[PDB]
Amino acid sequence: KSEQLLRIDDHDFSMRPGFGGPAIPVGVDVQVESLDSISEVDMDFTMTLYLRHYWKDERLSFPSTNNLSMTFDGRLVKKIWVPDMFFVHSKRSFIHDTTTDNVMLRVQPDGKVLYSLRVTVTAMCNMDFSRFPLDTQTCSLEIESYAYTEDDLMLYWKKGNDSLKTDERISLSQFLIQEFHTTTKLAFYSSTGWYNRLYINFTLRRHIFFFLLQTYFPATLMVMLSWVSFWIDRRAVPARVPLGITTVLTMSTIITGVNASMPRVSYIKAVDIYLWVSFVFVFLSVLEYAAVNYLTTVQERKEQKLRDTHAIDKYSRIIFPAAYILFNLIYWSIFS
Amino acid sequence: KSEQLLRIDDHDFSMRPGFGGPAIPVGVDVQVESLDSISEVDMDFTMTLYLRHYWKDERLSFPSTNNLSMTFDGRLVKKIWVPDMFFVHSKRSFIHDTTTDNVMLRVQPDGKVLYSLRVTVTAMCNMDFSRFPLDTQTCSLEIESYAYTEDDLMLYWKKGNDSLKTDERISLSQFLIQEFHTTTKLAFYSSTGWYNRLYINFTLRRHIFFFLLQTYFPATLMVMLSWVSFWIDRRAVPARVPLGITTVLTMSTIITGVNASMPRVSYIKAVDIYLWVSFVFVFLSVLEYAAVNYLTTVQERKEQKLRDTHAIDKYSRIIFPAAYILFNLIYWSIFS
Amino acid sequence: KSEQLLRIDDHDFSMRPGFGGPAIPVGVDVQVESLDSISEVDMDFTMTLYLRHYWKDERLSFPSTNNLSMTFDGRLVKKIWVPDMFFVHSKRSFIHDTTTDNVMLRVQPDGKVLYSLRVTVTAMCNMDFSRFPLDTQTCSLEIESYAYTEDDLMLYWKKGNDSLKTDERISLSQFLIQEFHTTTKLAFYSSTGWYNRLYINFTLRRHIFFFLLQTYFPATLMVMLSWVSFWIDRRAVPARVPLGITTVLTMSTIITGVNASMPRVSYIKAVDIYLWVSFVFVFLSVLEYAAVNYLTTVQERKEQKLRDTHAIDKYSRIIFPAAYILFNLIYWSIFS
Amino acid sequence: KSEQLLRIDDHDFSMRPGFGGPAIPVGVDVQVESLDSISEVDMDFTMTLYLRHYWKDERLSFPSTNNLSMTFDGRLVKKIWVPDMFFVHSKRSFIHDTTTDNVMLRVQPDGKVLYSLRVTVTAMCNMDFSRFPLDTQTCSLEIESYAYTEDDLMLYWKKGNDSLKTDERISLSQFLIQEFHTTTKLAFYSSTGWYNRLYINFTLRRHIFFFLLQTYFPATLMVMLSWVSFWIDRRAVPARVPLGITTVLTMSTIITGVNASMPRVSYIKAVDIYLWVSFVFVFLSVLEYAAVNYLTTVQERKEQKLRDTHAIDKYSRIIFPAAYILFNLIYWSIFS
Amino acid sequence: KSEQLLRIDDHDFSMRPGFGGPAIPVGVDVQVESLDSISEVDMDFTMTLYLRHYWKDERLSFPSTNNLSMTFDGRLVKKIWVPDMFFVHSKRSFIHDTTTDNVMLRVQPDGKVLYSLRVTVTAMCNMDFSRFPLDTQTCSLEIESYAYTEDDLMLYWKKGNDSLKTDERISLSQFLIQEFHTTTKLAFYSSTGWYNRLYINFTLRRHIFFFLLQTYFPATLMVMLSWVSFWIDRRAVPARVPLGITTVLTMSTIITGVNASMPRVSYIKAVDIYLWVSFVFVFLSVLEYAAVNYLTTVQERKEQKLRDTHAIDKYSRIIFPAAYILFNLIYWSIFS
Ligand SMILES: *[C@@H]1O[C@H](CO)[C@@H](O)[C@H](O)[C@H]1NC(C)=O
Ligand SMILES: *[C@@H]1O[C@H](CO)[C@@H](O)[C@H](O)[C@H]1NC(C)=O
Ligand SMILES: *[C@@H]1O[C@H](CO)[C@@H](O)[C@H](O)[C@H]1NC(C)=O
Ligand SMILES: *[C@@H]1O[C@H](CO)[C@@H](O)[C@H](O)[C@H]1NC(C)=O
Ligand SMILES: *[C@@H]1O[C@H](CO)[C@@H](O)[C@H](O)[C@H]1NC(C)=O
Ligand SMILES: *[C@@H]1O[C@H](CO)[C@@H](O)[C@H](O)[C@H]1NC(C)=O
Ligand SMILES: *[C@@H]1O[C@H](CO)[C@@H](O)[C@H](O)[C@H]1NC(C)=O
Ligand SMILES: *[C@@H]1O[C@H](CO)[C@@H](O)[C@H](O)[C@H]1NC(C)=O
Ligand SMILES: *[C@@H]1O[C@H](CO)[C@@H](O)[C@H](O)[C@H]1NC(C)=O
Ligand SMILES: *[C@@H]1O[C@H](CO)[C@@H](O)[C@H](O)[C@H]1NC(C)=O
Ligand SMILES: CCCCCCCCCCCC
Ligand SMILES: CCCCCCCCCCCC
Ligand SMILES: CCCCCCCCCCCC
Ligand SMILES: CCCCCCCCCCCC
Ligand SMILES: CCCCCCCCCCCC
Ligand SMILES: CCCCCCCCCC
Ligand SMILES: CP(=O)(O)C1=CCNCC1
Ligand SMILES: CP(=O)(O)C1=CCNCC1
Ligand SMILES: CP(=O)(O)C1=CCNCC1
Ligand SMILES: CP(=O)(O)C1=CCNCC1
Ligand SMILES: CP(=O)(O)C1=CCNCC1
Ligand SMILES: CCCCCCCC
Ligand SMILES: CCCCCCCC
Ligand SMILES: CCCCCCCC
Ligand SMILES: CCCCCCCC
Ligand SMILES: CCCCCCCC
Ligand SMILES: CCCCCC
Ligand SMILES: CCCCCC
Ligand SMILES: CCCCCC
Ligand SMILES: CCCCCC
Ligand SMILES: CCCCCC
Ligand SMILES: CCCCCC
Ligand SMILES: CCCCCC
Ligand SMILES: CCCCCC
Ligand SMILES: CCCCCC
Ligand SMILES: CCCCCC
Ligand SMILES: CCCCCC
Ligand SMILES: [Cl-]
Ligand SMILES: [Cl-]
Repeated sequence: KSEQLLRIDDHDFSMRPGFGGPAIPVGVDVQVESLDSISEVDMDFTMTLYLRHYWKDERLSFPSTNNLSMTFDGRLVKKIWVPDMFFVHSKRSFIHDTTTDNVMLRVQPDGKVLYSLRVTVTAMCNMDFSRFPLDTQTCSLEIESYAYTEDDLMLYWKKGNDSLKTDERISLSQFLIQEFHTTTKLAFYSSTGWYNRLYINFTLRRHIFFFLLQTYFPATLMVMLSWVSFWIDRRAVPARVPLGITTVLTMSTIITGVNASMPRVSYIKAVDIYLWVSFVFVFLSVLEYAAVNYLTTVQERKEQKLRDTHAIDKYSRIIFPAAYILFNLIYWSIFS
Repeated sequence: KSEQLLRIDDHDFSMRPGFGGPAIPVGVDVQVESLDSISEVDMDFTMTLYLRHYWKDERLSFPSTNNLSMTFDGRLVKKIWVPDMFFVHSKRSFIHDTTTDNVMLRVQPDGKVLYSLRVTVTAMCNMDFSRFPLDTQTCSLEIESYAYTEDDLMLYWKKGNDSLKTDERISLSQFLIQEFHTTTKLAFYSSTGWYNRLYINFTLRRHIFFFLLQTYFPATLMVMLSWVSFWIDRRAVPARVPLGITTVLTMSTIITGVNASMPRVSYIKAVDIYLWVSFVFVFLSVLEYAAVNYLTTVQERKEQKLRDTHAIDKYSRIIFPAAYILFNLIYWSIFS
Repeated sequence: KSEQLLRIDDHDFSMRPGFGGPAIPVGVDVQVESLDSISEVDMDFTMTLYLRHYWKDERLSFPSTNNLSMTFDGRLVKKIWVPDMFFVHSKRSFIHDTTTDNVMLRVQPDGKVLYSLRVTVTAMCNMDFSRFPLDTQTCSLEIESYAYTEDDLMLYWKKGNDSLKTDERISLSQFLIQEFHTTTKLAFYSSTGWYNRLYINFTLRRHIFFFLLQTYFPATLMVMLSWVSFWIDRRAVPARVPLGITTVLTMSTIITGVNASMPRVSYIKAVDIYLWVSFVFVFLSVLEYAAVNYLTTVQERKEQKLRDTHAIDKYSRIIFPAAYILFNLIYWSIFS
Repeated sequence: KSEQLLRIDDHDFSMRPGFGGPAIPVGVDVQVESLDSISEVDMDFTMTLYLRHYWKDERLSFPSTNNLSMTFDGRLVKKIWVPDMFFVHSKRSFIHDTTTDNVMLRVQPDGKVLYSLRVTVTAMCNMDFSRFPLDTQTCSLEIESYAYTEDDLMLYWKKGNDSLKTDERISLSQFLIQEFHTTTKLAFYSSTGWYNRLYINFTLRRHIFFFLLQTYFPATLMVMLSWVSFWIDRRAVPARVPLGITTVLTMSTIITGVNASMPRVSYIKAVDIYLWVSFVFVFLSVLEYAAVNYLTTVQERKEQKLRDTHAIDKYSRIIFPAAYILFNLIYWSIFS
Repeated sequence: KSEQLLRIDDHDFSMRPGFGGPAIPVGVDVQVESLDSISEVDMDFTMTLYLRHYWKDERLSFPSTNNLSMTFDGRLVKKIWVPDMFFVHSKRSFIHDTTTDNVMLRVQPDGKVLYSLRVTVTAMCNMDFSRFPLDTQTCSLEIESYAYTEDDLMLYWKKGNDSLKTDERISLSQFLIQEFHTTTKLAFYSSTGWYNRLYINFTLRRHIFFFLLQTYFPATLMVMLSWVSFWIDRRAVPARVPLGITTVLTMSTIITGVNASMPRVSYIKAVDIYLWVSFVFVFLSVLEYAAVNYLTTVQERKEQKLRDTHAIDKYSRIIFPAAYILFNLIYWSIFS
């Protein structure tokens, strides 16, 4: 029996190696296999990865006439001491178990141990949509010991920044992913003390041109279309009125359609500001002709009682586009 | 073996400490890690937290030449007595178990015990949407012993209002969160007796300006647009009629779009009252011109058989805006 | 050890108390904590409750110098006989287990037993939507023994109609709940015999005024709007035609929007009958003017070749509203 | 102890009864409790049922002074041999376990055994939507032994067609259910040999009148409405043009609304053919008036330079309805 | 006892057969039962299959007077050595367990073993939607040993390309499936070494004609409809203007409806290019008439102050269709 080469029953494996003395160092490496999904309303993401641990335990040393190591599956884990890592700020997680538990242990003749397992985790990520669709988001995954403070267990990245590897084909449907790197920081709990925490960081960006074409283009086109009425004969009332009211209806249907396709986040975003300013411009173009028609009727009635282009159209033809251009300059200087 | 320092087999751990005498006090602290989601149709919310217990048991005392404590994981829990807390009015819950069970026990030389675990819970919350979008909601999470009455177990907050801590970055996508605090109250069950219950309370609010801009603004603009027809020449029938009918169509599409984006709650809310009153105003503006056209035709026919602005337009130009202003004053005095 | 006060190993607990003789009576009480959700397309509902059992077993009697009882958790259940209740016509269910199994046993000195547990269940409920939105639904939850016929186990409500309690704040988002009560009935299985079955009954209703305002009001308004054309000068063709076609478009958009917001049930309901009759009325109003225009043109051409209000408008002004009123009287006398 | 009346430890229950000789016959009965749901996009359905097995085993015979049988729950199953049935072509399944495992065993004095359990299963069903909404679907559930060929285990329906019972109130929200019956057939696996397979068959149909009223009626009405323009004076251009373009807009909104309410199946169905032919008819009605207006203008210009009803309208008034009637005759002769 | 014919307690089954020498070959066969679902937003697919293993172990040989083999269920697996296969790049998986675990073991007298189990797996598949709806996708499922390198375990397809079988009725609702085949390749891990990997490959395609009819047809029809205005009398302003604005509204509603029915992928696809070019064509047709009307008014005013078809219409009647045809030729030569 291979489990008799390790004196399992001759040691108390409820205590850590080196108990009573200096803390035992534990090194960590991570390989990221895929990014599975992201939820903008609930603000979280899901990842699948391999987690590997390295440490030494003299109680597991065994004699050998060669330098070959012994390999075990997950059934040995319950018989020896292993580190208790957990994921901070996670919502749910599990260890894969088909066709059996995806866990491995390798023991060297001198007592060095490698511990490897495959896991899927869902973690929280606070997001800010104020600058949508030009926003940038930063996310992280955090690893910590549950029960051992830094006086008993010292947790560190085994090879610094070389400890993190990512799959060549990692991708998300609606985002671009960039800038993977690692950091470390100490955390304090008033209940028990100081702990080491490890971080994996990355950044997300959107495809700007899709949103420009889908949203900003039609609204600008409809605003430009509302300016055509300034060049139409003011005596053609049955042509001037329906054009304005139909332009208002078209802009309203565009805004409703755009609202239906964005994530349901109930606060003000940059694209909403652009759309509602455009709507106001279209509304004012109808008020302009109402004023023109009333003044012309008044003048004709006065002339008959006593017995060319109106100035308002001439000024509007210049004033409306200049104001829209100025608004665009200010908007794009503010929101980049 | 560390489990032989505690005389595990020398005591009956199916009975409570102090059995037969006064009740044993148990103190509780809570740390809230995140708020995961909220469901308005099903009326519930989800939270992740750390739960910690404090009590003393003389049967667990062990000799020591120093003042160091001993730490165990979840495997020891089945061998000793622990308190049986559960969450009242919950729908589902679980204890996290990656990479192992997230449970810890620490025992002092004199028998003081700390018991800590990490849990996720979904709890019910009755909501009232009568004042939407200006509504305010209050929610709570409740903790109680399953099997021990106040004569056997005395449950209390360990440090009063200092027993509750919350994460600095706790947030929800569509709500603002404020005013965390704790309370206690006694509950009675006719089957078994009186029990102590602990509460965690907080309040939720919406972003008002987003809803004002998205809903109240367009409806007011369309009502103001329907008043333009009162200043148009009454002889221009092919201009007056299509304008009114198209305004009605636009208002209908706005209301349908707004209904499509709110939570599916099937009873009358304040925003519905505002929208349908506005719709009625638009409808009456079309009836007004129908009456004007009929009366003018009657007069012309009578004059020919025998062989300026109509008064109705003049009165409507004043009466419609004043009534709308009065409705707004009453509405906003009622709904704040 | 408390489990040695009960002679656990001195009895066969695979057989029922009173084996070989008369059936053992078992009394039941229920406390309903909440109603969690309802699904109209799948026709089911979800509930959380406390289930309590009462019976006597002389094999569990123990000596005592007082009248104190002994309390155990779920670990003792596997060592003694307990009743095997299950929920008839259910789709899924589970027993809550945080922070431990929510199960309790209390044993009196003379052998009386109380058995209590907390459970969540999803149960089927056939619904009929013919009269929507004026429909009423009745639902039930059923409890039965799996393996014991009425000759071996007699199941009954412990205190009649006083055995059922409900929470003061029980509610559903889209329904009103009323009339909780209990019944019993005998059921027959050809495979094994007769069994006792217990029932919990309740009724659901909708909020009528919300549906009236959202659906019936706009359709009636559009039908009334289509009657305006009967008072407009028949010589104004470019005003009469667009009005009718735009009214048809508006009614179509209303019907599509209403269909999008109801539960996806694919058979004919009362509200569909009302909407499509209204649509037919709007269609006929356009055919009327087509006939009027053709006849007028024919008359003018005939008069020129040889070289006031048309009767159809005069009759339509009376006939259309009277027919609509008659339809409403018949509809509301049929559907209440 | 009742388990000592059966000599459990005196037999090897890892081998089948009759090992080494002829195959052991096993009879099956099924009772269907409900149909829980159906998914058209994923092509599967869910059912809850009772499964019962009958066979004889002389090793379980016990002496008795009467003819009473002994009953056990699921804990005995692990100690004896039972048949290993599984569901072919299923996606997921489970055995109900509240308040305990829903499993029963009854043993007669001579060794006859009844084995009963309650299960829920989701099974695949390939569907064809070419003739929607006039399609018919056939579904089946299949039962087979995992490890025993027909040389070792003979599986059959215990009472032929009387072995299947269904609940009196079985129903689905959007389908009608008819024609339950059973069949059997032999299946071959190249890895191990021939196996017996049992089938449960049934048929599904839709409610035709709901779909006729919701889809076919409005499209026919709009096609008939487009024919009104053929009777309007050709000199009324501002009446003829807007009518045609608005009819096109209305038909487009109807088609979009209809597409939004059907299951998302991305290939051509019969109702799509009907809708797009109707759309083409509406388009051609606008081209007709364009031609008429151009020809009239040409004639007037020619007459002035040199210095009644147009034939196209007269022919269209006859030709359009006859072609639509012919299309309807062909369509309904093809699709029933 | 059949488990005593195999000397289970006489061997260490924590080590592989042939330990210390050449690697043990393991052959694999696969039978695919169904394809359950596909998710375009999350980029994954789900499959159900049978997995079979073949190898030899002299420690399991048993004496026999015949050539009959012995069969066991899943309970024996924990007592002997078996290979540890797992699925690479998977998100979740499980082994079916109704009515018991779907696992079988067959052992020949000379020690040959067959190991069979039924499993469901969800696997990732990166997709590219640039050419939608004319895109083609390729997917794969991968199998590998967790803990044994190629020096200890040699994994191969048992019968080459004949090792893969697929069900005759395998189908997906929205895709066509073709070209199943197998491959193999060696993979390197810096942590432990070289491993053998097996692949199952297949291809997916869409139904092109459904998308052509639903999307490309209406847009082309509306572009052709906008050209009618070039043949209408330029003096009929109240006919020319509303036609153009209503055509713009119709095209906008078509684009919104089409966007609502495609998978929510936020980057530019081929069908979007076609739709927005068509929209631009419709917009330019309105600008054309604006210019014509202004120039005519200028000429009339000049002539009166001093006291036929306009050229722009004549050129547009030719230029617009030729440009649209050229765009179509380029588009369909690029996108096939
Ligand atoms: C390799 O094995 C030899 C014995 O064959 C041993 O003497 C030597 O120390 C080993 N080397 C290492 C680096 O373990
Ligand atoms: C790894 O590189 C990143 C690059 O930004 C740096 O921030 C980080 O500190 C580095 N970590 C180590 C351990 O070198
Ligand atoms: C600390 O340990 C010393 C022994 O070194 C002991 O005498 C003393 O009582 C301890 N103090 C406390 C507060 O436990
Ligand atoms: C904590 O403070 C809140 C503040 O509202 C108060 O309501 C509550 O009673 C306080 N509880 C304790 C234990 O002081
Ligand atoms: C209460 O306890 C006393 C012993 O102190 C006993 O004699 C008496 O019978 C008990 N009464 C009941 C109702 O059990
Ligand atoms: C309880 O009251 C209801 C009231 O309708 C009645 O139907 C039922 O029979 C009563 N049951 C008992 C046990 O009294
Ligand atoms: C019924 O029981 C009697 C003994 O009382 C026995 O002799 C007889 O064979 C039994 N009959 C059957 C059909 O089992
Ligand atoms: C049961 O009846 C159906 C009726 O169609 C028939 O197809 C089937 O063969 C019958 N089976 C038996 C076992 O009689
Ligand atoms: C078949 O069984 C006979 C014994 O009856 C044996 O001698 C022979 O070797 C067996 N053949 C094979 C191919 O196993
Ligand atoms: C199986 O056939 C496919 C056909 O493309 C080929 O690519 C593959 O290499 C073949 N594999 C074997 C093992 O013959
Ligand atoms: C509330 C946070 C600042 C956002 C201010 C936006 C103002 C938008 C005005 C648009 C008027 C149509
Ligand atoms: C039913 C609870 C009181 C709500 C009353 C609202 C009345 C709204 C009338 C709107 C008419 C258009
Ligand atoms: C099919 C069950 C009876 C329902 C009959 C409704 C008839 C509706 C006719 C509406 C015509 C527009
Ligand atoms: C592709 C399978 C045959 C379906 C043929 C339908 C043709 C529809 C033409 C409709 C034109 C508007
Ligand atoms: C961004 C990847 C190349 C896509 C270029 C498409 C340009 C579309 C222009 C449409 C104008 C209406
Ligand atoms: C396919 C041609 C579309 C434009 C035709 C306009 C009608 C011209 C009538 C002579
Ligand atoms: C045992 P605790 O003080 O609750 C704790 C400390 C750090 N890791 C998380 C849990
Ligand atoms: C044992 P019970 O009387 O059902 C009970 C009492 C208080 N906690 C919940 C359960
Ligand atoms: C054992 P059975 O005859 O299948 C049965 C009888 C009554 N309860 C449900 C199950
Ligand atoms: C053991 P197998 O050859 O994989 C098999 C045969 C028939 N039932 C399903 C499984
Ligand atoms: C044990 P490992 O080096 O993490 C590994 C190697 C190949 N299969 C997956 C896991
Ligand atoms: C009318 C669009 C103006 C865009 C100007 C952009 C300035 C950076
Ligand atoms: C037309 C809008 C009137 C708003 C008045 C608000 C009174 C508090
Ligand atoms: C036009 C609406 C008529 C409503 C009459 C109601 C009769 C009960
Ligand atoms: C205009 C509808 C014609 C329907 C004819 C039906 C022939 C079976
Ligand atoms: C107006 C449609 C033109 C289609 C041409 C297709 C060229 C391959
Ligand atoms: C919209 C502005 C009108 C200006 C009238 C003087
Ligand atoms: C836009 C305002 C113009 C005023 C000219 C008198
Ligand atoms: C809408 C009110 C009309 C008033 C006619 C006297
Ligand atoms: C709005 C009613 C006006 C009546 C004037 C005679
Ligand atoms: C819609 C009915 C028309 C009547 C013509 C005589
Ligand atoms: C509505 C029909 C009127 C007929 C009058 C001649
Ligand atoms: C269900 C029949 C209703 C009839 C309404 C006139
Ligand atoms: C739509 C057909 C027009 C016929 C012109 C000759
Ligand atoms: C519909 C075509 C009519 C042609 C008459 C000359
Ligand atoms: C849309 C192009 C107009 C050309 C005016 C010269
Ligand atoms: C489309 C441009 C035409 C210009 C003719 C002068
Ligand atoms: Cl006109
Ligand atoms: Cl018009």
